[PDB]
Amino acid sequence: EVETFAFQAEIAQLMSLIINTFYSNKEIFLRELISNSSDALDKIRYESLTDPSKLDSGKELHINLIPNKQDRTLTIVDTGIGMTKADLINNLGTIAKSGTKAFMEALQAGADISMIGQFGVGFYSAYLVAEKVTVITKHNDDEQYAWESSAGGSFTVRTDTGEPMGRGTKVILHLKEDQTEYLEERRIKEIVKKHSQFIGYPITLFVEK
Ligand SMILES: CCCN(C)S(=O)(=O)c1cc(-c2n[nH]c(=O)n2-c2ccccc2F)c(O)cc1O
Repeated sequence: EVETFAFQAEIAQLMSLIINTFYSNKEIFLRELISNSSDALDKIRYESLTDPSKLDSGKELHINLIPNKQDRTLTIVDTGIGMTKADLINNLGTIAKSGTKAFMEALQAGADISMIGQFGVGFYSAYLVAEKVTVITKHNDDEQYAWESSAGGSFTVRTDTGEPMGRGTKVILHLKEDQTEYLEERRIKEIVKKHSQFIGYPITLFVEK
């Protein structure tokens, strides 16, 4: 069963700003999502130092980048801590409130959209390139869930029926028709090169056959 929720007013406002502002430096989305994946990997690695059984769901700690030209999707997979149902519906939105409000105030004061990460709301930059975002996630303490939004003020959460992922998060970006450059190997490599040194986990780019 699928449940539909409204985004918090400030998040809905930020999403409409990101979608409707003319902004050509769209490549920032990839650095933001990789940074988030790295933070989720730090979380599970840290927890595993006091409880090694936290890695029973998978010991490999990495990030995979999977472009798919046929489906027009860019998938970012990590084996981080994952997210609970409470994270998806409430708690991430609550933690984001101050940063979202502060980021929109900064933008009105002439700040650049590339500053989004400095406000802890980097995820929403995915809407610069994606018409729809699907997030499949699995936390040790909960079931596997699918979160999805095409913006427009709402998102859905459902228990995922698909392939079990063990632990971690898969972000599926359904790219806008004019944003297919982010499916090119050379383009992905170029973007990641301005970021991989700060990432303490292997980033593997899957080459299409
Ligand atoms: C509903 C959208 C969720 N995203 C796709 S996300 O927030 O960008 C994002 C989240 C995680 C994630 N898993 N576990 C966890 O704690 N995090 C996390 C990391 C950083 C900040 C807040 C967070 F919860 C991830 O592994 C990759 C992501 O792209």
